[PDB]
Amino acid sequence: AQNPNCNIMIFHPTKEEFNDFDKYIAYMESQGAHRAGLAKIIPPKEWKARETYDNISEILIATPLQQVASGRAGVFTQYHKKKKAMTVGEYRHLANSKKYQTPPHQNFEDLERKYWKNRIYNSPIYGADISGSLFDENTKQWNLGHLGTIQDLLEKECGVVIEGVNTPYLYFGMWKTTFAWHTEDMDLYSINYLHLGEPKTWYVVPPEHGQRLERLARELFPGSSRGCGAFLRHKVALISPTVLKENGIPFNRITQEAGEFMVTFPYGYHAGFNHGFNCAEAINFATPRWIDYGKMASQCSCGEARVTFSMDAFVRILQPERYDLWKRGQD
Ligand SMILES: O=C(O)CNC(=O)C(=O)O
Ligand code: NI
Ligand SMILES: [Zn+2]
Repeated sequence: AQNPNCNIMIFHPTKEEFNDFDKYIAYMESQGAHRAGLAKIIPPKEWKARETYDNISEILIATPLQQVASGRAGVFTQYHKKKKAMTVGEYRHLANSKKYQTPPHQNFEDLERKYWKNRIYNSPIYGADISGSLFDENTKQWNLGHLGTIQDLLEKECGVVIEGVNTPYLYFGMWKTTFAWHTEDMDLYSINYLHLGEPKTWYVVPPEHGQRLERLARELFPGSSRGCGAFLRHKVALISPTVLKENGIPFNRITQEAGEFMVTFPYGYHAGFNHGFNCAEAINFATPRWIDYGKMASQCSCGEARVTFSMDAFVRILQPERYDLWKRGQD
């Protein structure tokens, strides 16, 4: 078996290899990449997402989110407080202000130490889940707005025709902005391109060990666990690498820099944080190997994990026994 220790693999496709997206995902998996839950893909030197980012300040962040933490430094939840709308230009200025800017630091490791020591004492503001794309329409390779759709994948694999669309989302981050431990909706893949700015550090649990993380989460957030059997779908819980190590949870970490793609694989739990002002684009996607994961994905029915209407068809077709209960949670 390839990659038995479930290490995060890094790929350097040639421009020829970068033509066929599906084929390269399958190639990465043939090398065991999926066992980590996360892979990095560095595009060939000839590739670019767009000409410049010189004209993006007028994008609107309609609902910036202030991420307010509760708990202890290594075990906390965060809730999102809605703030007034601001442009990306205004957001960038805010990110770079004395209140929110990245502190002096020696290297990525020093900054990581500072993040886990001090995150809970600040409330950074995130621009998340903004529908849109920053890929040039003429970018033909790994353009996250031009991928084959999950609906078409399901149709190709299972013969079912369903409603729904899936399009990319933009994320504007600043120092300490945080993404909580989660897998994707329906345990889909995700792909994330860091367009511009400071890095993003990722933590990931191998899919074959995801239930170990779930069991620890239930112990660490006991009230949340009683409220919902799948409460990590609420995307509010953080657990530090120190606490993961203390509890023997297998995981890996890696830092993504501007110009790099990350792919998360079905049922690969991940979390992380931004180093400073940046902009990422991400979208969910599927492959034939995903279908089994979609069938088995655990659902939140408590009402906290409201999702896109695109997910209705996924649950309806792949999980008909769970559909009624889940739909009650969505309404
Ligand atoms: O970048 C972020 O804030 C969160 N991204 C993801 O969880 C992802 O790409 O799957
Ligand atoms: Ni994700
Ligand atoms: Zn729930």
